[PDB]
Amino acid sequence: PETSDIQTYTSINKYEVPPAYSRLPLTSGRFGTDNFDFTPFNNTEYSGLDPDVDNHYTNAIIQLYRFIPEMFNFVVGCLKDENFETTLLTDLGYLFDMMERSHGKICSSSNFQASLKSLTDKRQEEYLESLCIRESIEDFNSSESIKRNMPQKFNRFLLSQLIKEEAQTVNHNITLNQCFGLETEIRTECSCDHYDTTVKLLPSLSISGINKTGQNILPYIEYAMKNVTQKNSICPTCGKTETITQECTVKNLPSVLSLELSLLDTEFSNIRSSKNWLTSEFYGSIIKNKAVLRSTASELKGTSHIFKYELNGYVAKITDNNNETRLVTYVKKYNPKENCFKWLMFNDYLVVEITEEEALKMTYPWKTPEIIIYCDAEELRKPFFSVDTYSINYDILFRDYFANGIRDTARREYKLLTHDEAPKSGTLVAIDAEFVSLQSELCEIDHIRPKRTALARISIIRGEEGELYGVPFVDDYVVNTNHIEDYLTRYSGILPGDLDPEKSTKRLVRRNVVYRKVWLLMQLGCVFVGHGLNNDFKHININVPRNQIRDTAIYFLQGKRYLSLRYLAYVLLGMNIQEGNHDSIEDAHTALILYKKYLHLKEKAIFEKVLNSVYEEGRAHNFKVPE
Ligand SMILES: [Mg+2]
Repeated sequence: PETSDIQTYTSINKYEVPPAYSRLPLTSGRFGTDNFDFTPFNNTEYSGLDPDVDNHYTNAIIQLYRFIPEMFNFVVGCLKDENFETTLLTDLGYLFDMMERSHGKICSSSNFQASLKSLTDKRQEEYLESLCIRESIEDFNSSESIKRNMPQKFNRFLLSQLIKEEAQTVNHNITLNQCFGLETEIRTECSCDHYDTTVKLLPSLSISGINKTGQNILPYIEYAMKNVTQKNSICPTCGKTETITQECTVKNLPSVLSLELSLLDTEFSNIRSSKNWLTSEFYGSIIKNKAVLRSTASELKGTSHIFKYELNGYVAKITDNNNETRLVTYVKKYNPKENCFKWLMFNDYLVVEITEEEALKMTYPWKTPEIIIYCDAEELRKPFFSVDTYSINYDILFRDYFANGIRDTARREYKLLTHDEAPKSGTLVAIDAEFVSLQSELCEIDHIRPKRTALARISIIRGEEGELYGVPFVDDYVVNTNHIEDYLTRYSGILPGDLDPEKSTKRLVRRNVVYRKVWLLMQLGCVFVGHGLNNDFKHININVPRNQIRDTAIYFLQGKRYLSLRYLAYVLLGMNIQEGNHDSIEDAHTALILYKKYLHLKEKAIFEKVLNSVYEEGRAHNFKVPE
């Protein structure tokens, strides 16, 4: 894709949609055929997102929130404490963390999305409508993908839910609620003599867009801050026709302004007609009982604490020449060393460094701003902190946490960690995870994506030479309520006693206790051994650096043909997978054994010959296992 490079983000004519904004080719799991490469798309150290998700919208938005310093630092900062019950918050945490430490390596938003769907479906007020209006937007099935004006609703909902969960952390922070918090006094005047004051702290600000009898974005924001409207809705208390007047007034200027554009197509045409509509930088002040915004501080000097806002980023909708539609995120990040900003454009797994001129241009007929994030100038230059700067709670590794505690069909006795064998950097463990299926792809055009799998069980055993060497310390079955298409019992080894009503075993919740276990281990620096680990991690939705793998599949790989650890065992040991399917601890154990064996054969410097031997013998024998 080089002739016209896929990363070309500019065209000669304004009507032509650049390759960078185009419909990217469908990604798939490492195939098979064939294995997909993301290196042509992303040349930055900033990770893109796997478009293989149902929500469709969120990816862009996710990126938009990834580069808000306060947002990022707080959300990833909450990970140090357990916070199991706050699903969306913590999942957004793990996701942010992963995107940060992947450093350009492709990331998936599958777990966060699964949490979102699990929440929105976790029902049988007026918010319920805003909840169930997402499943109509989720799981596609609605002609062309994007219908106005859902992303704004996604913004409002996400911020709201994150605030609600923020209220119920272990420290009950108001950080996000104080950051996005617009103290909005909305007053309803039933009559001139007598009026009515509702007060709401709103995380985002809706923008229309009517009259305002220069023509850039600032007076829009100003109008949305302080406006007088009338409503047509008749009050039922009389049954008569009631036209009420209502004034909405924003009182404060928070560190982050989240703006949701709800304009007409004609108004968008008026924006594209204008130039520099999206103001890169402005100054605001609270005068009287109104917020006033001007481009420079000299257009109005003001009195008290004049605030400076600079464009952090924005999510925009692109409608291609095909009339297909998709979301794309422009975002800005600060380089303090050179005292200058650099711009990034995110289109799923395509990430490109762009000029500010191109990032601010709104004149393109194929481009339409949807969500806009402004940030306090000083807060925007704060460094993005990592959770590694905090002391973290690893206590979940040393105790039991599950519902409910019936504990039947316990499997082989795994004993827990003690602080004498506390796992620090360099320590090694064996791991195997088994999944179940829930859905199955679509055909889409023939005269559209393989999905979906769900984590069912995960087993981690010790790898350090001790009394309990090779003895499991983790063997958890995952909490999953949703329907299971196929259990893959012959491949997975489920009972299936997966259901919480049918306690069955040590069923444990992946929100995100097991995920927190793995993430803590990886964050500590534990290297993981096993067979076929990449796919496992893709289904756990976690990314481990390759210097902690240690994958027998890769080592014993020859001629690009991946062999079953059943075959490897059977040839080099007693066949355990044949009798009897199926157990994760068994696969992990034999994988550990295989790694140690590989270490032996490597130390003796004879293993290339035994590789060419097991393959000569195999290729000749065509991989048949006696039984
Ligand atoms: Mg396995």
